[PDB]
Amino acid sequence: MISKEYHIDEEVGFALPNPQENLPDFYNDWMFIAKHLPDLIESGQLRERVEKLNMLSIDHLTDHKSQRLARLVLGCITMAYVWGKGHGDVRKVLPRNIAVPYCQLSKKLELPPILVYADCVLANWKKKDPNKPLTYENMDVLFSFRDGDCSKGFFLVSLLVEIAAASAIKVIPTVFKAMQMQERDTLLKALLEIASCLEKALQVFHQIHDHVNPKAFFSVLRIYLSGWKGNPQLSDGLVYEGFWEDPKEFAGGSAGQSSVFQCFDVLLGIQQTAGGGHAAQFLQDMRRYMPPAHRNFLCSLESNPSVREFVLSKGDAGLREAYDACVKALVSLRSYHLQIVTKYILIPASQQPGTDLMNFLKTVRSTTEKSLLK
Ligand SMILES: O=C(Nc1ccc(F)cc1)C1(c2ccc(-c3nc4ccccc4[nH]3)cc2)COC1
Repeated sequence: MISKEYHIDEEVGFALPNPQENLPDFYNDWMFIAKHLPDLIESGQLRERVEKLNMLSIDHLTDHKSQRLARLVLGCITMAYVWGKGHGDVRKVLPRNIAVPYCQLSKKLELPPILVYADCVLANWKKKDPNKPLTYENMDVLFSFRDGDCSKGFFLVSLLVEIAAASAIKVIPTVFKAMQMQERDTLLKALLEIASCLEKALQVFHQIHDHVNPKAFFSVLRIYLSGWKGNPQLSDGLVYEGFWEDPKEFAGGSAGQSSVFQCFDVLLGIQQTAGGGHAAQFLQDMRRYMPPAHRNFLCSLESNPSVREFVLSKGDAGLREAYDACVKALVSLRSYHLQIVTKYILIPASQQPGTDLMNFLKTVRSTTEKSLLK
């Protein structure tokens, strides 16, 4: 079994298990804004409301789940504040009453002060009926940006794919134990189980089409997920008033921030972070946007011996076939992600009166393809 210091759940993997819905009474003003963002943004009172807030201390957020919920709340409020209605009217300064606690909370949890995958996917969910299981139909997001933004579809299908891949994560100890104990059959069985889980996760990914519209995603939700690293809209970055004097650059939300998105490439010796190129640079940089325990987990995978070298060293077709089943499943996940970017970003952008993500993902897939053994 995996160590508890890495904070990986048996059921939900890297996702935050049963995350908190309500902050303590001290932070009701935060929850008031975050709960009614679709109304407050559209009616144009979001920015005024945030500007009229008091600066609240973070010290009454005691346990982890409360601190994580606050990050989700504050993060969503920040993106709403920065982008507004999402028509290129941009706030270059985040006010100190929201900025100081958000940055202090961000420092405490070891994350950048900006909405990340961990917030808006891994912590942004609840069961409807606790007695019923984890499916889209028994689930809901805590927070959304606008009405008809498809944040439920986008975030929950991402979360279900995250949870699907969790079935493989618990096999990882078996993979490393088998190698040190030279248990070839156990290793073979283990790799096949990883491939089966990654095959299943692709099927779970298909739900994206059922619950997300292309035009809605591109025009509405994409803008709210955008950050301010290399963005012309905030050239110099955002100002966190009363915390840093100069503006600071931080990247927006990305599937690259998912620990699952990276960990299997690490496990299988696919050197995605090698090359010296933009893609490798990106994947490495996004480990800082993961929770500390998860970026430590990716580190300990890298520190363990190579599964690829072990398979190659044995002159074993079955082990190679099983290894390739995992590689093949990842290739299918990259290809499918590419189909999503085409449908949800490229085509809606052409209908406007994209590419860097395609090229990024094509490199990621190409590195995965070239790691096949047969
Ligand atoms: O962009 C996504 N989500 C997202 C992005 C930003 C954000 F702030 C919040 C959510 C989508 C997505 C893309 C790739 C994966 C994925 N999981 C993998 C596991 C293993 C290997 C390859 C994987 N790709 C999962 C979800 C959901 O529509 C595309």
